[PDB]
Amino acid sequence: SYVAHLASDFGVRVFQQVAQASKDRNVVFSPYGVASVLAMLQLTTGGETQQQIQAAMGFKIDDKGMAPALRHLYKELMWNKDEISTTDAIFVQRDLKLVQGFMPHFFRLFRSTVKQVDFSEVERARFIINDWVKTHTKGMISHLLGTGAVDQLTRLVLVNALYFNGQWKTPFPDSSTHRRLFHKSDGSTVSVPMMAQTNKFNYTEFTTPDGHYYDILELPYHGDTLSMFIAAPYEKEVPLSALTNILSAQLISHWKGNMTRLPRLLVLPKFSLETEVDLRKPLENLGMTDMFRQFQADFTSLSDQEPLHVALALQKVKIEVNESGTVASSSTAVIVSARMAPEEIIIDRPFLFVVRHNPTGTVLFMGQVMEP
Amino acid sequence: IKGGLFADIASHPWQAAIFAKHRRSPGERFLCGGILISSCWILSAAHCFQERFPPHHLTVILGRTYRVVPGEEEQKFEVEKYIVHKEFDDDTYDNDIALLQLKSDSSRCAQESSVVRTVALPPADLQLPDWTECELSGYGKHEALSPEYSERLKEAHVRLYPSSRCTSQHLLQRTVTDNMLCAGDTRSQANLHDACQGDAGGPLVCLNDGRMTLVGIISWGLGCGQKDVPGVYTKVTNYLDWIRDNMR
Repeated sequence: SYVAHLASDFGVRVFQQVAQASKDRNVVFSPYGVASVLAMLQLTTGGETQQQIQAAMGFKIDDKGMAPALRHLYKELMWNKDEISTTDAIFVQRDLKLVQGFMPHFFRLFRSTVKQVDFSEVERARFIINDWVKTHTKGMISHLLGTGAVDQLTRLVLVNALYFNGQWKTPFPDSSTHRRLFHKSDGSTVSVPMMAQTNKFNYTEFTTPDGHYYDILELPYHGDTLSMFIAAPYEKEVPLSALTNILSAQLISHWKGNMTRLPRLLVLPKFSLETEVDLRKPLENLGMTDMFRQFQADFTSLSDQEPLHVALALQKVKIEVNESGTVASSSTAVIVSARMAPEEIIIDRPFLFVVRHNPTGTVLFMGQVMEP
Repeated sequence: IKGGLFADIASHPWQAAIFAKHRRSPGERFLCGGILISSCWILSAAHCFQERFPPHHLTVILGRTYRVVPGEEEQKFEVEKYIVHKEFDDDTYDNDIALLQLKSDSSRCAQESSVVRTVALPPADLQLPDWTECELSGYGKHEALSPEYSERLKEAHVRLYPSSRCTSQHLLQRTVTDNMLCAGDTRSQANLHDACQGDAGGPLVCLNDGRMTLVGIISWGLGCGQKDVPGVYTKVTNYLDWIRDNMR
């Protein structure tokens, strides 16, 4: 399990770069997605390009123990009740010189395969790519906005995408979702729909190394397997940049520790975000410029006939947050059931959400919520 | 309080408030309602203190009509200690009752007036007939969906559901025990009378021998104010030997 808390540590640093560049945007990002693909591209690298990403992740894959660990994540995480869509996709030209003793080596360690496509037919390339995503994201992500940069010169491209919905151990009432005033970072107050529940929640108050006090809250999914955390400062003027720039995997593991089950009145806004990130910039911001230099890509572990390069590297995430879908006010969760006046926790400030596989600590999702 | 109308604290001079201080901010927040049984002792609901507030965090307010706006003959106290029932179920809300004590100099806290006086305790032999109309009071939310709480005391009247209609089956399978008590509005024309979020620890007073006597303490209910879905209360008559044995 030493890969779980380590691979997720990588994806968080592939988020600090994304958030500081969105400055103030509805960002959604999967730390597991960027990690599950970089370790795959790790097998196809050598020289500095291998070290450029092995020093950023902090481990190797060809070494014992850490290669079959990705299979067990991809196997255990798919726990599931039709919610997630984990898929990896590397695209390349057809009829290229592969090393003798490599294609066996890739299929064995990942329980996955390489996806053979055609770049000469730029038209049918955008279809096979998007329909490999249409069938691997449960149809919730079909059209793409990065396939336009595809030409005949483009030779290698990496993709990763996931769709996330969610049940609740104690679902919000569809009947209590009221209009409310959500405060945006710039100062605008938008009429945003918000749901509200009155149950016992896992709450903890943690403070920054700067003197900034947080409301941290946990909401459980079915089987208590997956859970999403919501973090927001006490006052408004404290930006998410303060929270975001100090994220770490152990910071989530400790937040799960200092939580007590308190009776609280939650108010949380619905949201449905979609984000396509150009990972070329954050990865070149994490010490991996040797991957994209039009003729500089030390891929001697895979490419015996040269040259070759990594053209584009993106990720699309689409996260909808509602009450389990259209399951509706099925009377297992009524609004009150206890006539006390709880303390109110209102999420009217900007906030960041974090998705974690608690039985493994794997951080599945993350992102800023600036305006629903 | 769903249904009914606003109240004057003289109509229910036994009704009190409870305020727990913001753990982080300064100042009080509204917690639960209370019923003044002794001059220095009040009854409330147990689950109002599941988050174990220290006694110097609680402040009881007697003789006050509005929630935050103080009164002319009002009396304000600071809780010295409170007694939650030992075997209280923080999961089925059984044994939902808590005994609060007021702090004073010389063993006397409240003094009788037109807005403040104690309420009579029920006899252990009290079994009122079914569908008896009784009044309840509180500062809680109006509907189950109202955003904020009430800025003034509201009174409403409800009838006693019989023991047959007061079963776990009739309340979405939830546990209902003989320490509980059912009550709701049984009309056929909407806005039925029932307690709501913010009245826990409040009174359910009925007329016994021409005497308004405390019968039930507002506990829970799949509210607020539903048709043929009664509210659940704490059967006070079973804890007289808990009231009496304590507070010494």
